[PDB]
Amino acid sequence: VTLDFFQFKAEAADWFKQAAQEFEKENPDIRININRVPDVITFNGDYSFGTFAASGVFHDFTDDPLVSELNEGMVNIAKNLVQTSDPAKKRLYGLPFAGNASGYIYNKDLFRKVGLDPDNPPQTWDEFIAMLKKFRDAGINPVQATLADAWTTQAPLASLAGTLVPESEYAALKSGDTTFKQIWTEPIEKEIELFKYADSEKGVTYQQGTQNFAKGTAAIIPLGTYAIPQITMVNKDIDLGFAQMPATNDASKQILTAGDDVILTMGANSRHKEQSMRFIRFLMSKKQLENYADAQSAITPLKETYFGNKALEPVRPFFESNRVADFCDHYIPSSINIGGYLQSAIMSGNVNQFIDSMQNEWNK
Ligand SMILES: OC[C@H]1O[C@H](OC[C@H]2O[C@H](O[C@]3(CO)O[C@H](CO)[C@@H](O)[C@@H]3O)[C@H](O)[C@@H](O)[C@@H]2O)[C@H](O)[C@@H](O)[C@H]1O
Repeated sequence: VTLDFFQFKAEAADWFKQAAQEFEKENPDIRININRVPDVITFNGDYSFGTFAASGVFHDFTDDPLVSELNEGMVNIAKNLVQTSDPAKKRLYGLPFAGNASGYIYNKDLFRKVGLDPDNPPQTWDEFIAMLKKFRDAGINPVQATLADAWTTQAPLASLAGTLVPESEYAALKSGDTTFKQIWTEPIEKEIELFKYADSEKGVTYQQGTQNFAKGTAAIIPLGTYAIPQITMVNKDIDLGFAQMPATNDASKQILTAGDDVILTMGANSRHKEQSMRFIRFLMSKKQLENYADAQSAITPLKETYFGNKALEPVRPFFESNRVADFCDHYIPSSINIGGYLQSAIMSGNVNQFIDSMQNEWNK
């Protein structure tokens, strides 16, 4: 048989191509075509995933023997993404394959240039902003923006909201006991502040920005762990770090936004379920998982967490202490153009217009 493998992740295209070919060598009865439900699917762990899960597009993995070896936190993330109001319908419709974190990637060599300690990034908002001013004052571009790709603007919001806005607030928001004005004003104000320290053309693509950063022209790029491989492929010698973006001056209560970066699933109505499951068990072996995590600087979904790049060391404490949070935008319906509104808020500085757009679309 031939399996249709829908693979969402641009940054990992080569890894999955090679994994599939390796699987084919050992399984001559199975061919894998990488892109009528596809048989095997990778999807980002977000609202869209949850909506397709609730509609029955995906196989129900809840009882699968593979689950017991997985990080329970990541499994529950996947289950809670299901877009349903019935607690009982929060079933597992995919397997966590890799985790991420949102914050910022920084150039350790530029840290050293201005006397900052590359192993101890800023712990508070004031210290974070002083760091950017310090880079500017020293003649270094502090922040590489990538606004032409709207989704990238969601990262600093998600990072910041991770600490400022408890996930419980989204239930209060739906029931109308709170508002975007009340919960997202401070995150968006600070995201605007952040990008005032982008001293180069802000309106460039994700690829352009990752190229710029790799070539040493910016101190930080405020994206999550998923961007690391895009950077290292442009310059293998870049000395990179990854850090939590501190949203307040309460150093003791900082939280790291972190989610299921890749969920691996199967089409509920595949005609080749046995073969599909065989490929999925191959991808979910520890060996493959850690190999993937090394290639993509990701976090494995096994109970004994493996970090794929030493750049992630500064955020290890957040994971160990369970001081993490899922992305704010996982509570925002896909029909709401959050990306577009955010890119307008960042460029224009018009907070009122951003909040009202979010609130009115939500209310509807
Ligand atoms: O903060 C941005 C984003 O982070 C998380 O998703 C990471 C995901 O983002 C990018 O994938 C695309 C690129 O268009 O963005 C959507 C998800 O927002 C994906 O469907 C799409 O492939 C990266 O290119 C991926 O490598 C990466 O996995 C978070 O889950 C998102 O909600 C959002 O906040």
